[PDB]
Amino acid sequence: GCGYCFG
Amino acid sequence: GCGYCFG
Amino acid sequence: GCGYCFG
Amino acid sequence: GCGYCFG
Amino acid sequence: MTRLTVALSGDCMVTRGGLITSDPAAERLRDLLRGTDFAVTNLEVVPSDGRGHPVHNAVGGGCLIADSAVLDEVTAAGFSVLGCANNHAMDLGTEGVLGTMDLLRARGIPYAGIGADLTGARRPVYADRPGGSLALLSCTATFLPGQEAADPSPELPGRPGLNPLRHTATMQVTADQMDVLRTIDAETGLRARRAEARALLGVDPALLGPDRLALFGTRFRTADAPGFTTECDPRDLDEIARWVGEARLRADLVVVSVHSHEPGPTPETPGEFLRVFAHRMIDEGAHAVVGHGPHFLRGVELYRNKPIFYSLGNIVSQIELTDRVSAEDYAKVTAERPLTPGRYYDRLSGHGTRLFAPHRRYWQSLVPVLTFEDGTLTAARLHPVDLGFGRPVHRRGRPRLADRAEAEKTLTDVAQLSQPYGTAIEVMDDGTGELALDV
Amino acid sequence: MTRLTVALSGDCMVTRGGLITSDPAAERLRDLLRGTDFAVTNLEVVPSDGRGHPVHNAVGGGCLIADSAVLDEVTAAGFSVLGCANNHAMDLGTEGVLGTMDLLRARGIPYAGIGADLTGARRPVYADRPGGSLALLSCTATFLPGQEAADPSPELPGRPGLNPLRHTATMQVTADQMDVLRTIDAETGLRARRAEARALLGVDPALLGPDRLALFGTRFRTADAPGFTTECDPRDLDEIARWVGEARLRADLVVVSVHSHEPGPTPETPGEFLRVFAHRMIDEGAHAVVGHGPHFLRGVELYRNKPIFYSLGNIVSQIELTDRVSAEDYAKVTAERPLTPGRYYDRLSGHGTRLFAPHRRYWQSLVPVLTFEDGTLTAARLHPVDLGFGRPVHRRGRPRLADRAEAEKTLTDVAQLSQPYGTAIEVMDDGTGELALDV
Amino acid sequence: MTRLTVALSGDCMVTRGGLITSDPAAERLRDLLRGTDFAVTNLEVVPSDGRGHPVHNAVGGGCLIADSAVLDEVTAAGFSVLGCANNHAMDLGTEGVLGTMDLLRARGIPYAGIGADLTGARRPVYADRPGGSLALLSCTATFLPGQEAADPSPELPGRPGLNPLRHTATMQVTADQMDVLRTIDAETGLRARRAEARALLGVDPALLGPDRLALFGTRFRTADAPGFTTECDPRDLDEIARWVGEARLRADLVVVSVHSHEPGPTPETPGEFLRVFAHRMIDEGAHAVVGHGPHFLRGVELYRNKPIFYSLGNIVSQIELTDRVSAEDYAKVTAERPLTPGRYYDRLSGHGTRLFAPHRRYWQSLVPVLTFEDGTLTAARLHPVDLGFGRPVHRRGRPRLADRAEAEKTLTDVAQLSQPYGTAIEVMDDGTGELALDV
Ligand SMILES: [Ca+2]
Ligand SMILES: [Ca+2]
Ligand SMILES: [Ca+2]
Ligand SMILES: [Ca+2]
Repeated sequence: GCGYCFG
Repeated sequence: GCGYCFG
Repeated sequence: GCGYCFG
Repeated sequence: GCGYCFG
Repeated sequence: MTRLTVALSGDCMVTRGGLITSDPAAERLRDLLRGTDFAVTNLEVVPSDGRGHPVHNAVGGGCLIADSAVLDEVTAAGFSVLGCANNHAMDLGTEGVLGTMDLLRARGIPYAGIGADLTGARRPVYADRPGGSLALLSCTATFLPGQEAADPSPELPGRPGLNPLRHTATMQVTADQMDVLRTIDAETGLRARRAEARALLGVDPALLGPDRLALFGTRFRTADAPGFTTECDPRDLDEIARWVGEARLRADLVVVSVHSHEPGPTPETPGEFLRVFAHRMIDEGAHAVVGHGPHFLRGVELYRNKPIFYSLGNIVSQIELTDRVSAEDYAKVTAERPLTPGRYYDRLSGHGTRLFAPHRRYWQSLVPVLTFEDGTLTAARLHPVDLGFGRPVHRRGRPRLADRAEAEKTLTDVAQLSQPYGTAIEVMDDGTGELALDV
Repeated sequence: MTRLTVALSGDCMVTRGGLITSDPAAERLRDLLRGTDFAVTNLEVVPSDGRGHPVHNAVGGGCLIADSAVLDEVTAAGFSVLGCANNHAMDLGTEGVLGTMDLLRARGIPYAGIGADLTGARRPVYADRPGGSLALLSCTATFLPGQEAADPSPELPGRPGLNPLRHTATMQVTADQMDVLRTIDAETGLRARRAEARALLGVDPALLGPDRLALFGTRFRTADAPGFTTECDPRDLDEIARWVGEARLRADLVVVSVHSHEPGPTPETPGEFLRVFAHRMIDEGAHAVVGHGPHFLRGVELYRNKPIFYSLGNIVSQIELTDRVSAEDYAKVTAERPLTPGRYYDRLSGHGTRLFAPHRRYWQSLVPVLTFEDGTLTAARLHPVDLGFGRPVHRRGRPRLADRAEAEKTLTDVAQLSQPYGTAIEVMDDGTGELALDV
Repeated sequence: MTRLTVALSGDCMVTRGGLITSDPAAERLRDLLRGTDFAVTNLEVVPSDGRGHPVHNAVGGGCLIADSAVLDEVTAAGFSVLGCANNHAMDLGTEGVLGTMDLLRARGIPYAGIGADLTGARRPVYADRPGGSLALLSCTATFLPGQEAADPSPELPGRPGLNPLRHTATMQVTADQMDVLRTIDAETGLRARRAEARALLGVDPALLGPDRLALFGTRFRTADAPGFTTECDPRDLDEIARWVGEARLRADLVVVSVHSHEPGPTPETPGEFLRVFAHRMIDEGAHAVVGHGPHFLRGVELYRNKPIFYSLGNIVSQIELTDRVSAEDYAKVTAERPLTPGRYYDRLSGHGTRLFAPHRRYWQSLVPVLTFEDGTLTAARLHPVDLGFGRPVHRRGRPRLADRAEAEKTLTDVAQLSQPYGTAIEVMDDGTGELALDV
């Protein structure tokens, strides 16, 4: 769930 | 607290 | 119950 | 998450 | 298509075993209760395995606490849905009422009227059987302030307690009587002791208007003739009615059980607020209203073809047999030596010359058995119950179907108490009866 | 030599007692279930004594939580092996599913499809009886991502959850349609917002090839004609099949229960991935595949002389009678006052004008009773079940054997839904039927 | 009269001890932090003694779990108020976040952003010191759906979780682009698979209007030119702002800490919704907004004389040193033998050729030290922090005050990233700086 995110 | 209750 | 008390 | 679901 | 029977009863103040004796009239009462689809009673005792602490309930006549084994006496007798909101459910405090809920749930006993918060105490309980379902809601108009349950806030939990039906009393007084009350307030110095509250609140909390007055913790209103009125708390009335409309959607039958000691103009008449409450319950869709509290019978009313039993008295009455008397209860009896429980109750009643023992009205009961067909009342049988007036203290209070002669006397009593409501009764040869219905 | 009977059923969404009413047609359903060697159902509800926290399951239609006493309704009705993998087992989170396992094990109820880790959720459960043994495996293709159970690592424990059957959908689009999608990706600035992911990962995660595309969280593939395909997750398919081959060595009968809401080209057809899955299960040695999810019936297929029931609908449907509605569920209904559960469901369905109530397909069910002799299917009886379409909300959803006229209509429905698979049905005078077998 | 200093920092991803090395530049960072009245950081790791279960967080880069002893590293370094709302606080589920709250409260560490329910996660925490008080609110725009905390209902408890700042993205497309999307929807058969939802809901959930569209789980709107817009969830924005107005009444300083990975048109610009959010916070009375998430620095904005730090990057970065890797995390790396954690991170980054290691922007940080006098910002010092780019994996990620040459480069970066907002910086001889203020 992030669409267009690491750590 | 009963105003105007036993048991 | 206070008859005639804040905080 | 169901894409193209009740109960 | 759907045919259901409901047995109703009043206060179940059970403190001992052997609730149903070997008397055939007592065994036939159990057969009657166990033959119905639902059998409701008001659990007027704290069943306990030791959780909680006694509260000061002198107004209620002392603490009413019993071994949790009495719950097996209640169910084996035939009662299957318990109303728990009354002036004794909180006799062991919030921990006690949580202990009661634990005990009832572990025994699989449906109950209503108490909860871990206000919503849980207001909720109906749904008792499901093969033939259909009954919703029981249970509330009480008699309790110590603060014992009502509370709902949670964003920051604090709720408070375990009972489902309340609060009410206010207003004294109607003439204008000259009102002037004397204000004069007493000013001349005694009572008004001077509210000078601080005037500055903090901005106004006198005793001035509700020029013709309204709050003095001595009582409401006074100017009227052309002296009088006395009672009114339900609007929030309790709207909320209980709200839950009745909810229960009517989810059960075949909705029964509202209400505990109320409050007397009307006479001891046998219900408080006016109770009658408004009972009418509202049926207006909202309840099929019956069962009342209790006073320990004697009150009248029966048919309203929109549904019965209101303003008081079914006691179905079990073993107060004087309790083995758990608190220190504050003991202190109400002057004694030159430490007292055992039985001796304490003997001295409290003046060795039986006062309180409930001398009067026969406190030892007659009634078990209505109602028959509904698709929510329509088609029969309302009346079974007089004898609680053993005049028997030794260890025997009286256990219920049995009254014999013919005593049942007829009880049925006469119910008819007379119900006459102001236009209720009529048919009488069987055995002293049992039934309400005359319009259906 | 070995002769075993298995009753199958769909979603058991039980929230109230009295599951089997005094209706003779309902008592005969219990007699039917209790006369079989094994009776399987999909536990589509979280039985709870209070452990866990509600998850946001708006896609699933809200939380489905009930008093743990409903488990005694399930077993007393005759169900004896529970499938638990579905989109509601996790309605109270990981703590809730651990609470369910505790409740089922303490009542001695065999169950499959959930576990403290992924292996425990994938395992078959073995139900042993004097005549033989049945292995039940339970998986679900419908659930919120992350709800699948997880196996432990050398350093971290597993995660309690359900046995998953994941699947991917691919949109087939023409080359000119694909060009427009890439153009929209570039011209909206969507591609620019993946510039960081390009440097970190080394490539665009949206480029899976020049004729493949991942945009808007969806798979696109260039094709000569537009279309839509679904495919099982290869790891879930291989692993479930792996456990079926294991179960076939250790039980007389192996049944795979699969929850799947996903529709095919039409609402009544199963997803293509589900049909590939069901064929694989029988290829690996399963004796039956029982499906559920959509709340209506789907067709029946005979594959290598074993039955596939793509959907048996609901065997119990009491969603609207739940007394445990979460705050996020309440928020889906605009209200100028706090709502009780029943009023919430009335407003959610527009006072019964939408959702499942108006349509009769959601209130017909089917209980197949299969007879196996040494693993060979020798009979497949079909017992139509009526769930009370059009009855009041508190009555509908409880199962009974449909009367002749309604059973015939349901049997016609099953025959029509099964016709694309070449399934034929013999019909009895009472409206029950049985599959035509080649054996 | 009232003079308070606040140190701000970004992501504290600590997994090992010895956070402050014997390097004088690292000891001077601790001296700096311990010399302020309050020192805030974002706890970007689950401290654990073993409670909970790993969630599948592949999108977040894997699980981030560490020995609870790292909390003593955080406090001994000088951090004294923790923001906890981020995409990793829920890495051990609801039980994990309850375990974190237990660990923080037992160590006396003020924290915000997580709670046993939604209100508790939204609340500010009040840190009181002799010179005054600071209120910290903590929210995150990056998290897995369902991880947000939930408030209780009358019947069900809440759900432990994080304080959410949800947001929606809308794709602006031309009318001809919109027509192709609808055509793809119809021609692939995707629209046919919503036929069931049409009957149940009464309308197509994909039709939000004739110029609005919900397809592939994405919002599309017809516009004259293609574009991309983001907007805060109105309920989250109003509720967080509501709590800021509450905190402003009860503390000298109010700081809002917001986690946000979401990129704007370029990786270094914040999402437009984040800028609207930050402006609203100061409009409601916040004294500073500290952002983090992207692991690199973003610009600084002065709005109504209060600073917005859209991203302070990482203050501690020890992801690759974690000793607790979940089974689903291990599965992202193909291996012909079981992997140890360090080897897993080596293979995950391609032995250091991708992910964060090769790029210097991920290893520079900034610690602002703000001075307020009666709520007026009078100084905003900027202390560049070096995280050891190019050092061995076991050494990089620990913070120290950058030397002059590297501090000047970082200060140039901040100035350039802040230039679109009109922010100016004064530069000291040692490479530290401060914002140019209008006060
Ligand atoms: Ca005081
Ligand atoms: Ca009483
Ligand atoms: Ca389902
Ligand atoms: Ca993050």
